[PDB]
Amino acid sequence: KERENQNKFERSTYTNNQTKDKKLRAGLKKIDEQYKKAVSSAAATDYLLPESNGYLEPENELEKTFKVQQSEIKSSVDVSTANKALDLSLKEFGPYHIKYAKNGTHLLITGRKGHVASMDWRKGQLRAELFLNETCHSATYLQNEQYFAVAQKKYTFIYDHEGTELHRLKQHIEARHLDFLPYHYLLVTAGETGWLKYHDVSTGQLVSELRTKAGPTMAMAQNPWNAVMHLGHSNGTVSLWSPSMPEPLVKLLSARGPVNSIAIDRSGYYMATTGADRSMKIWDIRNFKQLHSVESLPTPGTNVSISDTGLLALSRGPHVTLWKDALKLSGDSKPCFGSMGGNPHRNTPYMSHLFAGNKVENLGFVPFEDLLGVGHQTGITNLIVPGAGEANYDALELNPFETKKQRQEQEVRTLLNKLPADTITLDPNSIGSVDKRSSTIRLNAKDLDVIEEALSRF
Amino acid sequence: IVQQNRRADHLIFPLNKPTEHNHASAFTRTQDVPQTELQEKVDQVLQESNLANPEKDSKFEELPEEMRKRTTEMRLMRELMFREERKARRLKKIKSKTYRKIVAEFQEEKKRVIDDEDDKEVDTTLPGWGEWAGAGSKPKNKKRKFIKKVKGVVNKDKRRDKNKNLKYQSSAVPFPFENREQYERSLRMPIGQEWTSRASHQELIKPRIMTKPGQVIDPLKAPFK
Amino acid sequence: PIEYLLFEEPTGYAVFKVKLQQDDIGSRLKEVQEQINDFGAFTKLIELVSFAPFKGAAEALENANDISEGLVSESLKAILDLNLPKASSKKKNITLAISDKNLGPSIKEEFPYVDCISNELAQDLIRGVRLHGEKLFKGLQSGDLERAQLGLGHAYSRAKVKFSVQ
Amino acid sequence: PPPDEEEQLLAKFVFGDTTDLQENLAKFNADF
Amino acid sequence: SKTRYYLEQCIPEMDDLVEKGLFTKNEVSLIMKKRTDFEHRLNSRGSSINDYIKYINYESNVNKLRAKRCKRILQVKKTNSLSDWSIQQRIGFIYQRGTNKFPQDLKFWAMYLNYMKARGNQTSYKKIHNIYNQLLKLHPTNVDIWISCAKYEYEVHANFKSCRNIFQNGLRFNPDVPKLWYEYVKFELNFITKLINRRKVMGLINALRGDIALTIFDVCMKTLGKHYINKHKGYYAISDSKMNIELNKETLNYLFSESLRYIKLFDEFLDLERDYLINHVLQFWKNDMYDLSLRKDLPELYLKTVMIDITLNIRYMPVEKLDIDQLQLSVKKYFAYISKLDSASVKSLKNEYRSYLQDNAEDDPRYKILDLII
RNA sequence: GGAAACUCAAAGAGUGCUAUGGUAUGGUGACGGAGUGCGCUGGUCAAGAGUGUAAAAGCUUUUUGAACAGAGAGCAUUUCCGGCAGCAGAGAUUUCAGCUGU
Repeated sequence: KERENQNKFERSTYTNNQTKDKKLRAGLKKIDEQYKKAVSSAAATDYLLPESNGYLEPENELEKTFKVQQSEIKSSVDVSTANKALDLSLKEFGPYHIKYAKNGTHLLITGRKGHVASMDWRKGQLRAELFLNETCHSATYLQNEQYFAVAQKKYTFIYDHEGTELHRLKQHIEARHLDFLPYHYLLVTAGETGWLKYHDVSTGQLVSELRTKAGPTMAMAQNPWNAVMHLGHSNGTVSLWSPSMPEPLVKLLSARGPVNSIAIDRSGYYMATTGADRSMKIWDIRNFKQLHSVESLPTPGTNVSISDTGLLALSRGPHVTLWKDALKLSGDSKPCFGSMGGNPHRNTPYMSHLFAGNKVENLGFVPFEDLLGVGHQTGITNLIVPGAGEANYDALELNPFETKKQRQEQEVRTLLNKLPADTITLDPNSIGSVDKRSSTIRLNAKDLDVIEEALSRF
Repeated sequence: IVQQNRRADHLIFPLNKPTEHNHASAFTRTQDVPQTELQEKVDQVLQESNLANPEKDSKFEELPEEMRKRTTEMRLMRELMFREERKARRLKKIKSKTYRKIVAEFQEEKKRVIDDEDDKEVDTTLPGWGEWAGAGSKPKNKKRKFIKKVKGVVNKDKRRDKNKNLKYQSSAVPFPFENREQYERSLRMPIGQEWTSRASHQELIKPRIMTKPGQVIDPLKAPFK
Repeated sequence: PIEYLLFEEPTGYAVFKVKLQQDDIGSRLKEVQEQINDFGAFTKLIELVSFAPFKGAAEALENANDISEGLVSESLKAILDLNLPKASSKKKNITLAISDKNLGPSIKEEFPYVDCISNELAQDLIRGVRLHGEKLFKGLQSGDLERAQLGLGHAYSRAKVKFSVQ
Repeated sequence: PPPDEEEQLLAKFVFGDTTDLQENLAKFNADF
Repeated sequence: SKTRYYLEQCIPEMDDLVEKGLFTKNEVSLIMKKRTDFEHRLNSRGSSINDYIKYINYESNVNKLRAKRCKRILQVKKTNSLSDWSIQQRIGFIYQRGTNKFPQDLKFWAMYLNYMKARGNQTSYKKIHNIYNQLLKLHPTNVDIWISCAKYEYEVHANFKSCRNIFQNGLRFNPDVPKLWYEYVKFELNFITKLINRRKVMGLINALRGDIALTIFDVCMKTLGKHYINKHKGYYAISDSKMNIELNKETLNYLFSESLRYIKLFDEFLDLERDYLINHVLQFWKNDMYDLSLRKDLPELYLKTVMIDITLNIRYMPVEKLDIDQLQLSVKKYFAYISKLDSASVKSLKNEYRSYLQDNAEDDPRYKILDLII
């Protein structure tokens, strides 16, 4: 009943800053008993969890972890993971924006010149290779490998599984950043115009057009927790947006200069933003505190990414550098680059790699595996990062081994339980409650000159 | 009994207990009259010479040096005694033994959102009424006359920074609760398959009234009212 | 309440135990009428508790004639006395579902604690177990049921017509 | 708390231990 | 899914089995992933009784490892907590699930019964009674289950009334195999032998006869004859009187061969009145069998029963005092047989001489016996 | 238009498979087993009562009692065991079965 890992499974509630009703008293007592039983029994599943997370540990004081080479990892790990660590050398079209499907089964690469390829990177099956000879910028899958949206010269296009064009969106005028919201079925679009557009993929209907009013959108990320969009502008300002409010939900002053990249944890708690002022900044999202401010990077961080197990992958051109346990509150988790004299209270890099020829275009962790796919000027490279993936997925949220029938039925079922775009709030648990107006107690309709003293009476 | 049926979490509507008859066993006779020719032959022989074993209970209900020396006749009587005889022998040994023993800039946006907050101190105090406004000729004091308070979204000393979907939230607190703390403590745990275990999911979704799908529900009967 | 079910068939006798009653009032409805076609829901109604197979085609023909003219044979007496609980004869008899309204009197003549039902509910329970057959029996019989049906039909017909091979 | 050989044998069965399997694959050296 | 239900039913015993400090978390995760494999193979499609059997073997192996680790770590032989019965209860439930799914392999049913009996004091004999009841319900015609049920409830519990009820119900169901008849006469002889030996023992320390076995012998002959004449000549009686008398002769041969086996394994019960209990089968075989076993064919069987009736007192050892008492009875038997028979006269004479010579200073009294039977 | 297939995908229809938790194992020493007591089932007999009648007989009875036959389908509680040896016994070196005390 005690369960040393309950507070992961606990659930916050409302507080005022007991009752005389017998029936209501016993009803609330049954509700508290059921909540305790449910938390305990849900937290006892960690026995049933099949796999264990990966790691790499130094076992010596001369053996630092950032100086461990990718060939040495590929020798030290098994043949299946060594074959997952792919490398495509696609030289002639531009730097390749990488994208993985939400289970790690499909890869979607876009060249800057025109070359968009959707493929099953772990078999050898490509299912779309289309050369759209205008400058493409980004792409994403929608709810499947079966549809993907590409952001072209101006218009965003939507292609089916084999690459036939389904849609040319006449809105979404100049996208540079696309991201799909999978529980809400919303393709979110931002770019050189100062506008943020939410487009419902299922109905086909443009849900929202929002003026950023801050020029072109330099970075864009999605909170996986509550589906609000963090856009980074040329002010050094991140703004958190929802498709209901025509104003940003929050505006944070992250950096000086512009904001080069944003990444959010999948728990929706931490956000790493890199500015062009050579400054990485780790942010608390829920309480909006600034946790860490790594200033004076040697060159501006062009990308950040956060794995499912909380690694932090920063990329500064040729270099990729990953820190472990950097998204924590304490000042001993501030990511350093060296430990001055061997200080154990300095978060040196967990591992680093140098793409010596080129400058990396973007970063993306492969979802349920221990790999980091970085797309760069001459194609794709996966890196075996051992701490970097949820070993125990849930197979009824999203399954890496899913079949054709399972894809069909899961598509219909998630389409059926698509969440409305109005339910996107800054916290997800605020659509069962009562208003923050409409008084917290329910109402019971019962509650619904001594002369002048004489001259008074006149 | 009406109160415990109102307070019971689950009513399984075969509630009057069905009179369970003795099960159709293969260790006995389900008619108690001889049903085959073999059975009537064996019983007429066995009633010529009965074997209810009261004689074979009294024969083996008879049997220090009885403990140490009699280690052969003890095993002989152990092999000899029948079912109820051995049950009575175990009870006799049990009763005998039991009778024997007992970041500087980050402050400008924070200051601007503090100013877009905090009770919104407007003043339209009186523009010109009564007191010869405009172009010199000052009035008297106490031009306090209108300091009304349009309520801000949160007061200044009740934030934590100091230290389309109002249809997805209910209008007031519903009936059986008295405050929204109680009501949201009801809503705080999801009963879904994805968020509970399988046993907890089943306990959370079984309904209160569980009837059988094709048999008559009789009125309640109590043990002598 | 339709508590037990007696299915006669050429390989032997089967006693099933009714788990869930089907609806009495909604017995003509579309979903109730096609739940006996779906096997995944019929197995929620019917469970096999006993199957006494015959000793051969001779006892098969004897029991086919006894079932045909509505009499309880000795193998019927054996399997019913093994399977049905010793209920009372004056208060809440055990309920057996048959398909033959003139075999019922022969069953109560032998077991007075058994009331027998063959109305439309017992009829479509019986035709559910006829429709599914070999799937309900879980693998416990020798001999394919249709092959025994061919043999028993030919034997019954030649007996009824007195077919002489001289 | 010492070890035991029967305990470690059926523990290698229960926990699914291929340690002796990889030891024999590394050891057998094609000696015939 | 129901594999999820069963797998999270497995968690309190390993809660307790980690708290009692014998297993660790990393090894109990290994036994849970093996048990996950097994539960998924059990309640998915395409299932097998070998999947059930391998799960039972794995659970017994982790039970034996748990007992070994308990004795080595805690130095007790049971922790008297949940984790010493939960795993045997799991094995019993895997058996119950398997016998509900595939109730057709008597190997698995008998493994269930063997494990449930060998569980010892912790099981209940009414729990064994329940699975005997449902197994005998599903297989009423398989006769070794009736023998095993009655053998468990007589040779372990000594419950004569219930054992008689089991044998009478089995003989109600299949009154056609002679094996159940022979085991019933064996049980009745064992019961009457234990009765008279407890009488002898109560005499030595301080009416009801084998006529039960003779009456079930009589109904054994009658119903086995009836079922053989109904089994052969199966569909109809379309057969002329040659084939009818051929059939009736063959059923007499069948039934009399079974009674020959009855006396052959009847002689070794020598603690009751074995002479009376064999002589009553002799007099039950001596009468007419409606197709002239004596006055026509089966004259070899008549000679066999005459030889049995002659040696029925001479069933003795080489100490031949009974022969010196009543060999004149055997001489009068040979004279009464050779007064009528033609070649059976010479056959019975040579056979009685060869039998007495094979069965029987000591050679000088045997020289008197050789001069007698010469 | 055509051809090929241990090619790759997108979908439709039908069929097969015990496809079986009407509220999930016999048991978190909070437990199990044994025994006792209560409870329950069936038939029989006796008594009561009604109804009927000249008397009856018969029939009815959610009325009680008796012995008998049982079911595994319920409920207690400190009656014992799931402690240790010595010893013989049981089955295939492991488990199983009772006496004298802790």
